[PDB]
Amino acid sequence: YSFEQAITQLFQQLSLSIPDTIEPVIGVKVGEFACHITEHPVGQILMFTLPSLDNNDEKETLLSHNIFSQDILKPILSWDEVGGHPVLWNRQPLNSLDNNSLYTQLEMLVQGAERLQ
Amino acid sequence: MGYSFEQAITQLFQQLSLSIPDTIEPVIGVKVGEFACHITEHPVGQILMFTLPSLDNNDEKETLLSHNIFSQDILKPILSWDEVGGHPVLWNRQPLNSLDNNSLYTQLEMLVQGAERLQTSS
Amino acid sequence: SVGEMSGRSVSQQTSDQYANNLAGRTESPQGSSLASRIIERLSSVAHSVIGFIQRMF
Repeated sequence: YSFEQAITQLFQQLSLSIPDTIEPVIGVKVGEFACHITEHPVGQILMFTLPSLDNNDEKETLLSHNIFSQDILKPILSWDEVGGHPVLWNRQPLNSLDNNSLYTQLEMLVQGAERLQ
Repeated sequence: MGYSFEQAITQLFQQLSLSIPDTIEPVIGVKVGEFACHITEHPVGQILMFTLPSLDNNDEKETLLSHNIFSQDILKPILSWDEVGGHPVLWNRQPLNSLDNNSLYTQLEMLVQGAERLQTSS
Repeated sequence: SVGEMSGRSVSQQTSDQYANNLAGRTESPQGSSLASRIIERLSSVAHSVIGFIQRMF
């Protein structure tokens, strides 16, 4: 899989019109979350979105979302200091993708975003 | 785990001048300086390493979460919290069939460097 | 030199009960939800996203 083939297959599974040109950074809207997919670093498919965090949540509660599990697609909660925004993301190797990998990754990312609400 | 984990640990121990145990347990403990680190295969096909870091109380949520932003290095450790045991947890992970520099040495070094950074109290 | 990394001496340590348990940590999966949602190909990009994007991309 190349980035272009992975994206094209994803869009087709999502019943989305295929872009005449597949840009290096793709944007998909699932419900209220605008997700972004890109290859960074080379050989890795990165997906991310800007969720809405809860004040009530303390550092411990926010950090609890980042504990590892058996699912490597579980998203990581982070913060973009420079832009002053929280960033939720997940990532997996392009060289081990199968037909359903990117769809699963996107699903896990959004489910992660929704939980934070 | 299995043979792949066994071989990876054996290679790592050779690069660290550590005697090779007669039995390689599923969760290997390696103390690097003042950091007790753990290495295991979890889930299958992935090498997971983790340690319990010392956090600075003067660091707020935004500051702590900032450490988790993605970068160009997939071995950059993630800072998290284990609610069940009540401990902060710093961890990194990589494919067992795709080991950086064909070894675990760099993953462990990146974990300890991540811990050293957190130990700092501005 | 030999037997060290990050200017620190290295040694093997028997893992304790807490480390062994945390190492096998699993989380029950969540049911599907992508198929039952309004999905659309982004027509535009937010402001805070462009900067972020062009900043690290």
